Amino acid sequence: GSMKKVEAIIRPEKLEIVKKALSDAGYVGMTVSEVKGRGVQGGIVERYRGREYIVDLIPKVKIELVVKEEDVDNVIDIICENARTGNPGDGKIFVIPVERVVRVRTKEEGKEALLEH
Amino acid sequence: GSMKKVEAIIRPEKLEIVKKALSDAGYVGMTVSEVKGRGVQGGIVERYRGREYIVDLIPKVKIELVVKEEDVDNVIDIICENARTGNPGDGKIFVIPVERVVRVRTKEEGKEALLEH
Amino acid sequence: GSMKKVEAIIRPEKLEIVKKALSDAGYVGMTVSEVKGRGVQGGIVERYRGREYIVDLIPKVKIELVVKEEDVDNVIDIICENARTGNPGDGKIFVIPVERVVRVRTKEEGKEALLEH
Ligand SMILES: Nc1ncnc2c1ncn2[C@@H]1O[C@H](COP(=O)(O)OP(=O)(O)OP(=O)(O)O)[C@@H](O)[C@H]1O
Ligand SMILES: Nc1ncnc2c1ncn2[C@@H]1O[C@H](COP(=O)(O)OP(=O)(O)OP(=O)(O)O)[C@@H](O)[C@H]1O
Ligand SMILES: Nc1ncnc2c1ncn2[C@@H]1O[C@H](COP(=O)(O)OP(=O)(O)OP(=O)(O)O)[C@@H](O)[C@H]1O
Ligand SMILES: [Cl-]
Ligand SMILES: [Cl-]
Ligand SMILES: [Cl-]
Ligand SMILES: [Cl-]
Ligand SMILES: [Mg+2]
Ligand SMILES: [Mg+2]
Ligand SMILES: [Mg+2]
Repeated sequence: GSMKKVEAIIRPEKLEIVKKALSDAGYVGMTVSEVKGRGVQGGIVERYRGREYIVDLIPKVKIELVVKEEDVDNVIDIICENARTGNPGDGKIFVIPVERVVRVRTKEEGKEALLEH
Repeated sequence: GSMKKVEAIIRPEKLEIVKKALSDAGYVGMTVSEVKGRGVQGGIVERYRGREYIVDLIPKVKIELVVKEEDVDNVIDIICENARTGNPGDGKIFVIPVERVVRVRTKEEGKEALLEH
Repeated sequence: GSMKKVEAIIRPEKLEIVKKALSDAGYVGMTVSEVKGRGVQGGIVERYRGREYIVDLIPKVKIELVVKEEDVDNVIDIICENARTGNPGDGKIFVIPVERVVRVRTKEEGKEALLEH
């Protein structure tokens, strides 16, 4: 059993609901960073606070959740269901392998470093 | 696949040139974060906005681009050519495996999640 | 052999002592970011500046160091020794594979891109 990092870039105003939904499902641990970004070119022009970010990078938030591999699909599904709005700019999710996890306080590793105690 | 995350740490004043050159080559999707860092020991001491940084962490920008593996060399070439100044502190690039990519709005995955409209 | 990213999330007040202990041991290259986070549910409720945090995320610092795989254990040891306090919230470390490293100034790839010249 391996571990994975789910790295989701989502709208800043979706952070609270996504983190509630993840938490309600038992995926509590997460790290969040303020970022700016753009997605693919073309199609409907992205709007943020009232029509149009044609050239500049748009505020987003990055959520990183390290989970057991078997939980990745669950986590992605919860993020997409709760983050989406139907407009361009809703977000993108990347899954990255994590070879080791260590809890700083105790030097526990692996599965136990991810478990409620 | 496969997909890769190109994570480049560059000078803050090189964001605009690098973003434009990447865009002009088709690499539009990107996530940008403000960071501070140090590189290897040695090199002329870095100044930044008038202040010398003999020991302290220096402002940088992190750019993250998830791309098809076959595009990584092109992305690297573009970043190096446009980010460089010839002085120590120009940056460093890390290539990290990505096992899955999902577009939030549509649940599209893989190559389709990187494709332009 | 291979290269790894050590991604450590620690308390903001521990940045100074942890970075100095790393650089004293030769692990000078690092990228630092401001983040917020939470760990696992249960047990003692995390406190920060005089209040409990449960729904709300707590300020942390992320330190990213790309090192040789054979340096990871020592890096993790230094971080844990210096970052720990024994209270909930001390931190978590993730080890992520890095397939390629490139120095922007020179285009050097691999082992040399982590070394003083
Ligand atoms: N290939 C990528 N690499 C890195 N970050 C990306 C990439 N694609 C998107 N992002 C990040 O995700 C954010 C949201 O992207 P966005 O929702 O516009 O994706 P999209 O692929 O254009 O899909 P949509 O058509 O739904 O907009 C961007 O602002 C950026 O921060
Ligand atoms: N091994 C590393 N791990 C994490 N981040 C690093 C590492 N090396 C460099 N960085 C980041 O890249 C930034 C730029 O590094 P820098 O350009 O000084 O690299 P260098 O290896 O010292 O090459 P140069 O000789 O051109 O200075 C740093 O300030 C830091 O943010
Ligand atoms: N599974 C995870 N995924 C992503 N980030 C995490 C995860 N768990 C913890 N973090 C990050 O590490 C920080 C510190 O977590 P914390 O020290 O509370 O871990 P813990 O597992 O609850 O251990 P402790 O019992 O020692 O508190 C969090 O605020 C968050 O930034
Ligand atoms: Cl000291
Ligand atoms: Cl290890
Ligand atoms: Cl990563
Ligand atoms: Cl280095
Ligand atoms: Mg888009
Ligand atoms: Mg340097
Ligand atoms: Mg905790």
